[PDB]
Amino acid sequence: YNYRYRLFRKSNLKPFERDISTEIYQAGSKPCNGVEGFNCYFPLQSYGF
Amino acid sequence: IIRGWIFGTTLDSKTQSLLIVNNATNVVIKVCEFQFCNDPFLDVNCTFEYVSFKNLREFVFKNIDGYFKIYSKHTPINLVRDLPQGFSALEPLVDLPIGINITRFQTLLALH
Ligand SMILES: *[C@@H]1O[C@H](CO)[C@@H](O[C@@H]2O[C@H](CO)[C@@H](O)[C@H](O)[C@H]2NC(C)=O)[C@H](O)[C@H]1NC(C)=O
Ligand SMILES: *[C@@H]1O[C@H](CO)[C@@H](O)[C@H](O)[C@H]1NC(C)=O
Ligand SMILES: *[C@@H]1O[C@H](CO)[C@@H](O)[C@H](O)[C@H]1NC(C)=O
Repeated sequence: YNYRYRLFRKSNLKPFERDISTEIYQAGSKPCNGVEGFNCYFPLQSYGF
Repeated sequence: IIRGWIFGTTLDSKTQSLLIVNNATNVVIKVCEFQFCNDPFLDVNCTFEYVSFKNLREFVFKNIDGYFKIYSKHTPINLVRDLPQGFSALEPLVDLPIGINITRFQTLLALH
């Protein structure tokens, strides 16, 4: 699980753009304020290698 | 007394942010992910780092495909108040592969 892929919401990369966490770019409509339930936490995962 | 610039989106610098600093001996450049100050300082955690009035210094900044290009010119001048009436063309300094989103910026000056 040390190998990761980032997101699935609104804005998407320019060529050779890199993207990093600092605020929760959440996974739906509502603000989360650190919640990880519905609409919430980063859309960030790991591979089951 | 003017010495550099900060660029990025949030400018909290936890979020990645380009920093450019002249320190008279060198130009120093970084993309840092360390929380910067509320107000910049020049009293008399980064993914990339690099090191190199009667006058006017000019710079053009543009960011394309994660390449941050810089062009410049230096000249003498005889009016301090307004930009010079004549024609001159800036030449490329550097073409930096920094890979970051930019929408906001600020300038850095030396302090007593
Ligand atoms: C680059 O940074 C800007 C912020 O300065 C991002 O633009 C905002 O994106 C949100 C959605 O994530 C929109 O609701 C805002 O309206 C946008 N604001 C502006 C000023 O455009 C931009 O999305 C970032 N680039 C990428 C590819 O994520
Ligand atoms: C300028 O920065 C470099 C390291 O980036 C350092 O070696 C040098 O001594 C600095 N000069 C001054 C005057 O601070
Ligand atoms: C420090 O920078 C590295 C990448 O250069 C990053 O993985 C780490 O999350 C950063 N630390 C902080 C406090 O943001």
